[PDB]
Amino acid sequence: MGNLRLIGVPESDVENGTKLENTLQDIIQENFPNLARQANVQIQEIQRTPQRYSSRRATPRHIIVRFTKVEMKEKMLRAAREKGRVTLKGKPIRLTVDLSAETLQARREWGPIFNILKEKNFQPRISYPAKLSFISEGEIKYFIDKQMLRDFVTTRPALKELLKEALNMERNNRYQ
Repeated sequence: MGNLRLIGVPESDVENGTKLENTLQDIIQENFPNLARQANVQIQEIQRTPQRYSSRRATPRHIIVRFTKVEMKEKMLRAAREKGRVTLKGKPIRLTVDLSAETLQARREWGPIFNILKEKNFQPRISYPAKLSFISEGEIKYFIDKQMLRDFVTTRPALKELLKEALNMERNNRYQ
């Protein structure tokens, strides 16, 4: 599911799926010795893109890696950030992923709610994409959209007052 972007892999006439897979494994060993030792990396597919359409830019085409375990992919990214230097066969390369701007906006919207809950010993935590979860009265509650949070507070006046400013549900009668 989780897809990773590998940038800076030179091209070769003899390129083929098998060789590509070996390449990724090599990267792991070169920069992430820990990952290589574990040997718990399950890759589903590795291919070059665009396979049939030439790249408008003079730079080398990118390789897309699809990992079986989303968690595993995330770990790899973290490792790269820590090392500060990732190389393939001694040459410098870059490892990154594409993220949607919508996600960032969501986090900002939840900003007020998160901070207030922290102060009040609610233990607020955020999970990808932008789901809000926290512990209240001894039980764990999860909400995906701010709309849910509104429907929830209606039944606990204390909570409503605390979050009143966070949700800003006192501007326009209509939603959106």
